[PDB]
Amino acid sequence: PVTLAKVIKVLGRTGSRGGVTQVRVEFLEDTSRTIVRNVKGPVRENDILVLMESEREARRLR
Amino acid sequence: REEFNPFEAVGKPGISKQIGEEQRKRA
Amino acid sequence: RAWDLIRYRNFRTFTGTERIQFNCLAVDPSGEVVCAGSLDNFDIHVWSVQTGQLLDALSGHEGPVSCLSFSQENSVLASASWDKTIRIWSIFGRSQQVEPIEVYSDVLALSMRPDGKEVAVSTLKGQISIFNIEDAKQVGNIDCRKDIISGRFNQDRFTAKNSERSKFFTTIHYSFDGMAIVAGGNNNSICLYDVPNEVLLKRFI
Amino acid sequence: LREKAKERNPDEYYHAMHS
Amino acid sequence: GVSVRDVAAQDFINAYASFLQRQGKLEVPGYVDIVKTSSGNEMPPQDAEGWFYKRAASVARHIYMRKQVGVGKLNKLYGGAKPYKHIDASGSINRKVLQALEKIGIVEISPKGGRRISENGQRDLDRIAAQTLE
Amino acid sequence: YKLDVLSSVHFVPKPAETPTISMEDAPLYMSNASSLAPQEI
Amino acid sequence: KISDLENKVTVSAICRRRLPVIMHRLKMAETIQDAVKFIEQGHVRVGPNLINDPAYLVTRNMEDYVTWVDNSKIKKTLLRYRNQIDDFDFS
Amino acid sequence: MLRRQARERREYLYRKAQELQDSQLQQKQVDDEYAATSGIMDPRIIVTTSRDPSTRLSQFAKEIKLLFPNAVRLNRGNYVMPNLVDACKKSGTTDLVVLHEHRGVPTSLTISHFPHGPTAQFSLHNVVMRHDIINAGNQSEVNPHLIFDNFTTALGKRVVCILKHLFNAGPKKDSERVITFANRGDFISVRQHVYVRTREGVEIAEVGPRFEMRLFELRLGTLENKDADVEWQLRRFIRTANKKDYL
Amino acid sequence: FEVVEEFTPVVLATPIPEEVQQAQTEIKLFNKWSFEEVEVKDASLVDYVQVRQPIFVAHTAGRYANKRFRKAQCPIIERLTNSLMMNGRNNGKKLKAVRIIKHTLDIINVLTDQNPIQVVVDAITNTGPREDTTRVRRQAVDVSPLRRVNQAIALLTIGAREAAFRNIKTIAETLAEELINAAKGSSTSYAIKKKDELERVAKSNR
Amino acid sequence: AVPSVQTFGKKKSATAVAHVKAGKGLIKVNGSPITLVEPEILRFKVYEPLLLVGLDKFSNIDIRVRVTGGGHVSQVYAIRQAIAKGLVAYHQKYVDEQSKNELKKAFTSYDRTLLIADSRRPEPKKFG
Amino acid sequence: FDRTAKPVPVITSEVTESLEDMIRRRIQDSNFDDLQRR
RNA sequence: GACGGAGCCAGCGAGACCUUGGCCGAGAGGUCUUGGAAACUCCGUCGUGCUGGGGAUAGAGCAUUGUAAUUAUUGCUCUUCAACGAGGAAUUCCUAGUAAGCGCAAGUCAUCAGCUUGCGUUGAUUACGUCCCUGCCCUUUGUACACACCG
Repeated sequence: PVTLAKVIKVLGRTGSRGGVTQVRVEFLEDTSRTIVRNVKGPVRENDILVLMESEREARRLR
Repeated sequence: REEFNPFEAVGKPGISKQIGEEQRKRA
Repeated sequence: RAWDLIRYRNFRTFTGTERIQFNCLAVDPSGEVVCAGSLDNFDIHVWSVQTGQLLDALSGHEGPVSCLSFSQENSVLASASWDKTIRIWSIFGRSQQVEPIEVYSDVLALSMRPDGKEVAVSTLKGQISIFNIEDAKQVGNIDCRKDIISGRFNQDRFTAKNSERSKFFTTIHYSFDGMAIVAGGNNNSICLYDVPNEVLLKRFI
Repeated sequence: LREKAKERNPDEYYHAMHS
Repeated sequence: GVSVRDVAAQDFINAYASFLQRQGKLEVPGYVDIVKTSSGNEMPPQDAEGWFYKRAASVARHIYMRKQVGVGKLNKLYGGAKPYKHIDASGSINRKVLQALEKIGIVEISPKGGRRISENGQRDLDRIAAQTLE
Repeated sequence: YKLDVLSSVHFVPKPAETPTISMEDAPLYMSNASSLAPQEI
Repeated sequence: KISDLENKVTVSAICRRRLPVIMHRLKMAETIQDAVKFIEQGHVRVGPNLINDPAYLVTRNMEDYVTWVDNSKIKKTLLRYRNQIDDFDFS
Repeated sequence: MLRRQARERREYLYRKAQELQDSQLQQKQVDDEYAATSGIMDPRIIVTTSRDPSTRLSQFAKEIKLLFPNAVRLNRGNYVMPNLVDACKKSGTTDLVVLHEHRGVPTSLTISHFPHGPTAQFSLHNVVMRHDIINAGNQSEVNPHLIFDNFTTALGKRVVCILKHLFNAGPKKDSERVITFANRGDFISVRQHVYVRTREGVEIAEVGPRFEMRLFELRLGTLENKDADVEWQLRRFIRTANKKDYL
Repeated sequence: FEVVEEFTPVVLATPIPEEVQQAQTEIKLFNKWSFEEVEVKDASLVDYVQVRQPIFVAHTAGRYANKRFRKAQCPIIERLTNSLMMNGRNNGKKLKAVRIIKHTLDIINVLTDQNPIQVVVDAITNTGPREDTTRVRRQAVDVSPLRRVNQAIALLTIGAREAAFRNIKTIAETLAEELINAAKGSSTSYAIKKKDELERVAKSNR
Repeated sequence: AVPSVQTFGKKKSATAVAHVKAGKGLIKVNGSPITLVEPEILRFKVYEPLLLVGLDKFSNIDIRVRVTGGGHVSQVYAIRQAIAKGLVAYHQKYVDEQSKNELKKAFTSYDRTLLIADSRRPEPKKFG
Repeated sequence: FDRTAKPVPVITSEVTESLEDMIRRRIQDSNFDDLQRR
């Protein structure tokens, strides 16, 4: 199963690797649970990402 | 003075015409 | 000039290099950037509130800048000019983008949505045209020519109905709820319109 | 003539223009 | 009220080309099967049987749109690209086509040079135009 | 005034012992000391 | 400079700024009297505002924008001859 | 809008005529187009090329940038010349640089100053560009020091003022980059150096490019305006063209 | 209850084909495919696969490169047509792409009775990978919906391109096979193979 | 005289002149039916006004379009844009301003380029 | 035969040597023709 | 995509020779008179075969231009039918009418002779975010007129 999480906020000054953005997303199934994730493409707030794994916590990738 | 001047890092062949002209101050 | 209304003092004054005549002014929601427009320079001067210097000059208009406004939320600047177009400036950020939207006739007034998602403009033809800021496409338009009341001046040698002196609105503003526009100009009428459905709610003498 | 063509104000009036 | 220009160009030319073939009165030169219609061309027209009749049909329609036409106009009108040269179409075929049409009476010698759409030919192109529509 | 009314599309009005009442006050309740910053003092 | 101002200023300088005199130099009207008639009849706009006073004088930032009102019958004859009369602009 | 430029052109031509008369009377400061913004607003330069530029010209256009601190590059793909100037004036650009090549060899360079001129045209010879230097490295983009040599005639100061305002004002006294324009028989040698102040002298270092510039046309107007009155023109068919110096 | 807007039979002096009035009733792609029933199956692809605004033919002459996300508002069919022209020789020939796409939808309808636009949107949804990798070795990250639709378009078009690159099959029919196989989710489609490969490599480097 | 009105539509160098008068539903471009416009694939664009507002508003008028300059697509855009302008202006001059208002609303809601010129003036995206 | 225009100069070493020699002289004296804030 | 038919749309440009038109030839090209664009659209043939892609070399002819030679020069017809099947190590450039494809016109003091410029036509993908790597810089007397933040 794959979960869906809506981006609430694009984090700035995270210094992630070029082309990688650190964002915060709240799961659609439960609005409360919020997870920090790394994305490769263009992103904005209110955008929903498909999280196939919901347990991993995003770490800075240099 | 000879080192940091690539025009006279090194330039590609053919940028300078010094060898040609000096032949003619001889000629 | 910037004024502190707790102590009532002019704590700073701003001016151009060549004493440009200013007719409109706009202020960033953060209160850190102030932009003014002129009828003679065609350029929008940008300053920094804290330091008092000229950050930069926003060029791009081929006509005088008639009005300015900062979006309250998104902080975008929308500028209007007699050059028959409206320009949307994303001054804040690493890269600066400008999105021009051309307009039918000369724009005289501009009002910005408290949401910051829409902008309405009053033009010389007597039209209040409402554009979507993000998509830069028209979403609404209201006729104002007929509703406006203009009286024949005593010296007019031509009739009021045939007169074309002022059937436009030189000033417009939104209602904070966002469903109405109050419009005014060099005339004997204030007209209150409804944006979503495009009618006259009521007119005042 | 080219300068003369370049700076033609497009809006010029005369009375002969009626015919 | 039907006219040539009311009908699609290809539909009119294809239809009128067939009628010239069925009519059998349009003179065709013997060398049609051995010519390419242009120096820029490399092999002769594939539809050997009726390309000349289609050639006449297009030319007759061209006479209709423009009152006066000459061989030079048809040559550059039918020319094509080859550094490019833009060689004009073969002059030989166009003259025979223009001569062939006026034998039937479709066209006739213009004043001040060229060919006109003869009134009989102009009415002719109108009957075919109505036929395609109907 | 004169060239302004010549050059004005729009109406331009003409510009205009005993102790004196100063009628326009640039607040009457504010104190001058309260108008100075802690840095200025 | 001020030194010039005691001699540059003239009555002729003020009159050339008069709207009908501006009207003529632009070739907008053939004669000054013709310009006065058009101004009075209300067929001439300067920027957003219409002027019915012939004695109005134009400033240097402003002369670029003197023109006929959008719905002037004069502005129709303009574009009618040149065959550029666009109804959609109502002119 | 068209009326404004038409009027200002007449004012500009009148100003130069009055300035020319004043100079002639003096014969018996900074130039007027630049006097308004001389040392007040930093210059804005837009660098472009001719239609369908070769790869080398694009590289050369890229290099003319790094010479000028405030240069921006614009692809001239199908841009129409009145359309180009109007957009550049609209964006507030002060100077426009257009480059010409022949088989990937730069041939001419023209500089046009906005909003009403002047326009100066140069011919390019002995162009030695930096991509031709192996392992050369990147430039320093600080505000450079400027040197002008053998500009003696009135035309000499005139060309200097055009080239002078292409750069920013107030270079740091220890600014480590220097650009020199050396006039030698009307052939202005242009070069870029980076140095080190040594205990017993100074040592410089070539960054490039090398290119010898000769003015041949100078008009009072934008480079688009081919009707612009010619302030000065180069005469090549003169019999004394063999030995005439102007700069 | 009834509301009627016409009292008189409409007859135009210029004849117009009956199909054109049937189009006046509703806007349909090429007048043959309707967008009323098309909906994006996956919620994530919604707001980026734009199909709500009906268009008769792909060409629009719109401005979508101005800001960073006008491309989402673009009709997906326009995106297919624009992506289809590539390889230099085909650059700038949008009309060729429009015709190729018309033949492709005709082929899709012929093989499968489902609406071809539904097949296209299903393929775009299925072939959008959900995780990918970035060079540090490789590290796994998630994929933005816009970047998903961009890959989907690119992979489908390029697969159709090399499939008929030196093969008897023409561009239209190979594109139709590509789209239908992608919509089915079968591994036969090139784009599904690379989608699965990218997701598997992301799985390895998680 | 017969109520008639004239509009222009511009796209790149293509310029189209549309004359709209009272009539019986006769639409021509260069004096040919709008059904014969070329390219055929793009042809629906010339009908795109024709399809949005209904053909009765045409059944009560005739329209004649003459187009010159530019390339094929530019003529197509000029034709549709000029037609739409002609409809709105005719409905202004000889019909109520409401029918004009719904008409403008329809075009602007669908595609604003149908009524206003699309001129892609150059902009230096890089500041300066 | 006579020539009509200048022979285009050739950048020989002594032309270079004379040229950077002065550039060292200008910078030694800090003599720059550079525009300054006004 | 190659080829045959048919349909057609521009903007720059003016120091006897050009010409609209008629008559010859398959073409090139001739003769007798008047005035001073492609790409691209439709319908068709062919077909994964170094094939109807590629036209280098070669042979035989039909003409033009000069000049006085059996001299070359520029085109047309047929036949002959090569390398080339997407390109290594490396490398250069590029963000909207932009890359790219397409044709046209003028040689207007520098440079250019199928080279230069200008003109018009069709027309995109992706990014429009970051200092994570690289490189180039600025600051480390708030000095800055309120509020706020800082020390």
